[PDB]
Amino acid sequence: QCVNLTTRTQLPPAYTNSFTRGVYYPDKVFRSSVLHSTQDLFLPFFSNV
Amino acid sequence: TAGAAAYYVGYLQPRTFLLKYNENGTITDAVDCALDPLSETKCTLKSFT
Amino acid sequence: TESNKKFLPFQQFGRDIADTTDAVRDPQTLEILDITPCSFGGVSVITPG
Ligand SMILES: *[C@@H]1O[C@H](CO)[C@@H](O)[C@H](O)[C@H]1NC(C)=O
Repeated sequence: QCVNLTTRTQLPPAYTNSFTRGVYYPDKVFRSSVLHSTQDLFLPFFSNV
Repeated sequence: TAGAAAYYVGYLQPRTFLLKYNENGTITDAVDCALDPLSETKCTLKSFT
Repeated sequence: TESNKKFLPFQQFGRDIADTTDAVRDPQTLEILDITPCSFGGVSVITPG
């Protein structure tokens, strides 16, 4: 049984530089293939996270 | 009450990356083509050097 | 043939440069099998007139 206690006063959020984060795997195995271009939704490097 | 905690949030964008697979099938390094002229040059040649 | 490729728990196949399948994992037994093409080559007939 939830009770109402939340407070919602404003606060200035902080930022930081997200670098080289947010890359995930494909389905199959690619072995020692130095390159494989892939187009998808990612997190651009050095972004304001 | 729930003590203290923090977390980071970022929003994805549609990007095309270039992935390097290690001998053991691991994505050790990646390159983002739209980050800067050098990275886009790296993407165009399909090489990291 | 028997092969030593570190397949991830969710990874099944292994792709070549030319999109051809090379390594698989037997559904019955989780051992990793490596596929190779059967021996082939050119034939050249040396003939006097
Ligand atoms: C793959 O894993 C083995 C496990 O010992 C390790 O020795 C080897 O260096 C790894 N390969 C690479 C390219 O790091």
